Amino acid sequence: MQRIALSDKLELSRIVYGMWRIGDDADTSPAHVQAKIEACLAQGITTMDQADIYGGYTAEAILGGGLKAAPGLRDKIEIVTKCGIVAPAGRHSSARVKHYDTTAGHINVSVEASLRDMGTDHVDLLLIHRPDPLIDAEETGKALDALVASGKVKAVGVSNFRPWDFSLLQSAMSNRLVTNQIEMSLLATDTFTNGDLAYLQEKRVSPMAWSPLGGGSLFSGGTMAALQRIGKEQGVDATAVAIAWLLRHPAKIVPVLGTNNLERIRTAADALRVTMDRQTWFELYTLAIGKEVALEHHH
Amino acid sequence: MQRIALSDKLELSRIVYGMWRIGDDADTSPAHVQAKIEACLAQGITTMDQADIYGGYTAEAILGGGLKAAPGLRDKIEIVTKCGIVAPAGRHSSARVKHYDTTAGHINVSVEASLRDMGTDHVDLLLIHRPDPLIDAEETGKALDALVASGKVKAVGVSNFRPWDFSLLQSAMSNRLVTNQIEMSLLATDTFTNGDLAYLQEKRVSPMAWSPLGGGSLFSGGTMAALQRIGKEQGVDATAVAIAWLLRHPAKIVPVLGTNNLERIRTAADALRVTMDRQTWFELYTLAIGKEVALEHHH
Amino acid sequence: MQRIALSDKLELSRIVYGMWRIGDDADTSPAHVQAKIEACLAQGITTMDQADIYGGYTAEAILGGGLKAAPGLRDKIEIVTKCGIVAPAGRHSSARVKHYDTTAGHINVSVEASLRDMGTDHVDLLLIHRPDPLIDAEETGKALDALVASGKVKAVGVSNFRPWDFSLLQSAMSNRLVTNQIEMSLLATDTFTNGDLAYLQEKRVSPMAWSPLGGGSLFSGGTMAALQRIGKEQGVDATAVAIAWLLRHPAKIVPVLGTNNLERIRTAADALRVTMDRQTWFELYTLAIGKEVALEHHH
Repeated sequence: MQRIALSDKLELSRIVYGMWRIGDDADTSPAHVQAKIEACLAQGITTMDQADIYGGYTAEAILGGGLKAAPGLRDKIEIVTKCGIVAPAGRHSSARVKHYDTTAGHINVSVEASLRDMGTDHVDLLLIHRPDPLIDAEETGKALDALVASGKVKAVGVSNFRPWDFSLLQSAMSNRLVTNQIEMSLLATDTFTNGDLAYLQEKRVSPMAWSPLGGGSLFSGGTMAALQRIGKEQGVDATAVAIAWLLRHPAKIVPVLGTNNLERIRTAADALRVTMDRQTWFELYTLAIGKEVALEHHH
Repeated sequence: MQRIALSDKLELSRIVYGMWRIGDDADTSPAHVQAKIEACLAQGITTMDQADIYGGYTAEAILGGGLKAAPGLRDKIEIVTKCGIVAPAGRHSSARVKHYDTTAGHINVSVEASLRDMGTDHVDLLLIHRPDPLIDAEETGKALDALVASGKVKAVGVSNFRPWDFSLLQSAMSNRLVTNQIEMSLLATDTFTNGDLAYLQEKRVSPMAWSPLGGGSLFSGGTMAALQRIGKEQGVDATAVAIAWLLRHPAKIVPVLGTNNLERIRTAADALRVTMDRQTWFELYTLAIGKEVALEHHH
Repeated sequence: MQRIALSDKLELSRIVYGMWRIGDDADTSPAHVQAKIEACLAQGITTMDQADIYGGYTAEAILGGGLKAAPGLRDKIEIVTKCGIVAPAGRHSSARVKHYDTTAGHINVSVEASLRDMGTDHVDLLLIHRPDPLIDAEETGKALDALVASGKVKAVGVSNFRPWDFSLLQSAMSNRLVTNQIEMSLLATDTFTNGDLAYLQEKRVSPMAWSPLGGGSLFSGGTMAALQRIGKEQGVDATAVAIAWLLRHPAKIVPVLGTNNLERIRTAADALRVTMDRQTWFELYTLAIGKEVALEHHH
């Protein structure tokens, strides 16, 4: 599969496999985890997306069971992980309330646990998982810079940051943030006009798109009819067209697909087969927003 | 009429004549087009505002009929035109959907058609007509820079851009964008407090105000009574006061007036006769917003 | 009381005494004004917050009655004052409408009146009281710079500015704006996520928080029960906990407390006795917003 360079130091697969449901599968054995990773690799999807909090702080260890039992498998993938969200589950069950923690001490503890749980000495990309209204940017930026200098983390980014959050944390760091993982799909189009995507495009930062299929709501009329029509014109399913709509954007959006289904992994690359011309991009955008683009103001 | 320098390379009349309705007139003859331009020139209004899309891609050619039959008339005016909006009309009737196109190829084709249609070798100002959610800023900025270097376009700006759109496109260009054509009037006051006008004021960019009379809704109670009162105090009509309210702002707003009526052209300059002191500016602003300005927070 | 350096030139008390109600007290005698200032000084609160408009342009003169009758008292305090709001009261009663005035002439007249009314040759901090939709930033910034160079004003800031207002005025000034006085409390939490506080945090500018108790609405269920519980755990009242919630933020927020009650002045410093850990900060923030913080987007 085509590669995307987020920076001179980090290259992903153009589509990323989200592992947030890996702990929900009835099968969490090393063998089934390896099978899922091997199905991705068969399609050239090498990038796995994790977070400390997934599975109530167990999804990384479940991935680790796979990796620790298959020597050589970690060298074939990039691992994205995240920290900053503290819910009273698993190892954080002492917690009195759901909160964010962007402190140097917490980031280091979470990274040490990610490395322990997945059986590796480095993660390819670490994201601050949510913007913290209590962030000390100086402290957080120093911790993130030291994690890169150490080699434990190849690159750093953020998730769900607004442009002003991104700007504040980048002002406190020597290393450049290489991504912002944000909701983007035909059902979530605000970032295209509200400044979120423009900011990233001006900074030459690729976003990672979460819920790129619209979070299950798109498949459950006019939008779906057009996705199915284009798919049938190009020999792919409506799912591939909804991902290709993201891939078409010149901001170089990196979709994160989160299925436990080996047959949807088998077809995930079909999005790269879609030719999405400018007019088709607008047809889908207009059906999704439910109204025509603004025409001449003088009318 | 008083001149306004948008830059060292482009100077307009302080009021601009919008030609978006020129094709709606029952009379589209060269003679009637010349009459309208000559009525503007009689009031010192030298700047004409066009767009490729006006008249379903025919308004420029209708202006051209006037200019081509009156040698010397083009040298007396500045021409603003715009591109980026593609509706299925006239030469774009093959189009499947209403969309934006900011590609180098489309901008060049639209500019070549503007020059052909108006019978000139240059336009004074070219605007991207709407912010394109699919913009490639690098590509668009290269096309706009080459159009300036070529002499085909004296200066470039945008229309309906948010500050983040303006910032993204300017980051990709060597030439400075000299304006943003946005809605501003007593019925459209959001830009005064929402950051749109502050951004332009910090960049020392004059906006062009579209629908400066409120788009026909202002004339169709308290606001109109005050405009009529001030006009009767200063020997002008309520229309001149509504334009002078824009002219008073220190951001150096350039109103675009869009009438086919020779008698409203004859009086358009009366706005420059209005003395609009700070208190009068606030009286009108407060009547328009329908509530007092925020006073001391401690109360 | 702990000091806060807004800059190399200006240091306040970490809590500020707002004098906006000083004219509402039945007692406005010099003796009662001195008593209030002496109650603050007894708690290490040295910073007094004024504005030209307070008391309909009489509150400064009422403070002055106190200061002029107590030689040496002005040297013990810092004075913050503000201008820019013109209401038809007192010396501005000729005014036809409520408006803003950020002109050099008005700022100078207001500062000269603040110095005359309080009987001093300098103010520690001058704020533009409200963002003016008619601001000429070049003119206002020149007036503010000259006021600092003159020694009449030790430092300048703003009040109720949005980030774009702050950015515009700072672009026109040589001196750095040292604060933005904005609404911040458990009932006013928008600035924590909407970019207002992030902007100030990136610029290393401390905000001053007005209505830090929520403007009387907080004391008049779940939020109050938690403030009372934490206070009873730490030997202080719920008021001290609501102020400590602001003091905990790493942006170094400076609360402005506006009581005429000598017994609430006597206890105002109790906020500095509160230990507010990250989880407690989130518990209060969550009770105030009325919903959990956003958890993992993948769920």
